[PDB]
Amino acid sequence: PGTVALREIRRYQKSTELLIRKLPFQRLVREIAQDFKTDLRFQSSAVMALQEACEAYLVGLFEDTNLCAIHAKRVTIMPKDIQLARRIRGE
Amino acid sequence: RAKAKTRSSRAGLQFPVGRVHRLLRKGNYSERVGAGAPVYLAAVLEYLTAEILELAGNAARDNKKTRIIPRHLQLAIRNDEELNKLLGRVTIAQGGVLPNIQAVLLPK
Amino acid sequence: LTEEMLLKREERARKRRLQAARRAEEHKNPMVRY
Amino acid sequence: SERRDMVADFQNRNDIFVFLLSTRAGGLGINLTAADTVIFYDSDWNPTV
Amino acid sequence: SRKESYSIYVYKVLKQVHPDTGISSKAMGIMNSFVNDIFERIAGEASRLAHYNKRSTITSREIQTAVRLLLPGELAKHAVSEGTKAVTKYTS
Amino acid sequence: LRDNIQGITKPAIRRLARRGGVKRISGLIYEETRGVLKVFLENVIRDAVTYTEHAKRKTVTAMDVVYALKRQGRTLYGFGG
DNA sequence: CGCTCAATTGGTCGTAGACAGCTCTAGCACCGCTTAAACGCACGTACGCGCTGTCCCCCGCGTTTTAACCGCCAAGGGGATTACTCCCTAGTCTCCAGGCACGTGTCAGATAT
DNA sequence: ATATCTGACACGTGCCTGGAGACTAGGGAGTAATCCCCTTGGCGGTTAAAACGCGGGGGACAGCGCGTACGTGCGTTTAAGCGGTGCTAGAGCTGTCTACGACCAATTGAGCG
Repeated sequence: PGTVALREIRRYQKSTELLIRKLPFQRLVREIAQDFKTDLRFQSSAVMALQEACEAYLVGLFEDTNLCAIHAKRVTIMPKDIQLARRIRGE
Repeated sequence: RAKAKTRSSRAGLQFPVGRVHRLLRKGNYSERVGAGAPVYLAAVLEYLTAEILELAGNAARDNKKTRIIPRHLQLAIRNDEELNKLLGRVTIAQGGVLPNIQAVLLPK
Repeated sequence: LTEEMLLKREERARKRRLQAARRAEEHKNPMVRY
Repeated sequence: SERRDMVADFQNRNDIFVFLLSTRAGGLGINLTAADTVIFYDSDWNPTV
Repeated sequence: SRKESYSIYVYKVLKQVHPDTGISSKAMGIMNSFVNDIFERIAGEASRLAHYNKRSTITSREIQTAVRLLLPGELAKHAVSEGTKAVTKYTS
Repeated sequence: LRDNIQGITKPAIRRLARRGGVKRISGLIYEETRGVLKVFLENVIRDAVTYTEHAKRKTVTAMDVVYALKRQGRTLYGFGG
């Protein structure tokens, strides 16, 4: 079989909530803020605005990577498809 | 002096022309604001907002729903190339993505 | 039929009385051995 | 809320020797009749308080 | 104290198209964001047009031009027609 | 500890990939994505803090990040500003 | 080459959360109306650097036939999916606790009614 | 000179922000089975590649003339404060219906014949 993942696509495209676990994301946001500068602290709405921008940005990256792999006649993504998707965007 | 009423009502307009007349001067965009400019901008904002609000209500109608959510607003953008261009630099909170498949993914 | 006109009050009213009560009672109170 | 349980353990028990009060949070209406004695470590600038 | 937003006004305008329809608090925030984004676009574009003309005045023609750089499709000329109607009916 | 960005879990990155519409995912992709995810915050948190440092506040507001996202060309609705 | 079977996608019941009309309040900048500043629309008046056909050689193009390459054929074996097995940390929700702001404090000692 | 003022300067409690603890149970991480994939690599109908002989027109003038620029006139432009007072968000609270939960049917993908 090896292909019913196509039903996951349709489920997670029907769904529209945020997908990364809030605590892990908040821990990472704080860790990246705290080694950047002292005593920066985030309102919940700022962490949510960050996470929505991140996940929308990654959905864009995966759509772009999909078209790179489809263009390469693949049905699979490798890190090189992401590195094209960065250089072709200028990222 | 007379009992007050909105300047929008004489213009034929649905948004607050008075605070548009405030914003256009208070935002330091110019030294002077022409008497038509806030009426014109209210009319433009109303026209474009009503045009997308029909698509919002139609997106909910298509999904057979009665209460608008950000998903219906994302569907309203992805139902019109003018909005897909205009909002091409916009993120919609909880709006998700349009459901789509490249034919290569399909069995047979 | 007719009961729903009262249920829309009393189903909420029993909850108000209970919530008032549960608020008010806080508001008024190997190895080895040698 | 906290002002209750500390009073409820000081009244009605012999478990504690001493209590610390500010002249102005403690001074009004608490009725600590379990106490025999009082020490003003400070007197206030407003007399009779 | 008040915070400058359009919540009641967009729900007033909804009756133009869908009187049957409700709005979630989240969706109200999205449409509040839409109308002020289009303001920041047009007010900046019209001010840059006015700067290139060095004029003290903004006018119906600054915004008529700015809308044509906001949108490529005929929704621009329809919005421009709605602005010229409204300014006419206001001044008559 | 799990602080090595691996706290962004394999199935969570895979669910973002599934919403993104991609089919077979090679096992290095999760870690390549965690690399991009750091760099996106090295743009966005960094500039959002330069807006927090305009007022020099301790609290980061949703406005502070929306201004950074606006200068970085990825505007966001629902939070206002 | 079209069945039987083991599983969803989709349907009906449920239950209380999340709207949107109150139901007013009362804060305020919108709307009215004169006052007053200065430059917008008007507009000559300087005189032009886009276009109109002469003279002459430049660049693009068709044609030709090598020979690299993409589209394709099938197979190669290792790494992504489908699914079970088990370990932990995301979320709940709790109490703890402290910074920002507001307010009474008060009476002193610095300033003026 | 005197009334009494404006700091000195502190602990009152409000608000919410913000942390860490102990629990369930959602879901993440570990793994084979095995398939089916990205990938390696020969095949010849088809076009990249560059001359020779050549067509389409790029190129540099002379100067006509339908528009372009300056920058002051003069009457029409918005400015500008501050009167009244309707709109407007706060916000207090429903009064449900609407989208999201809990129990189980029509339709699909998998197995191989």
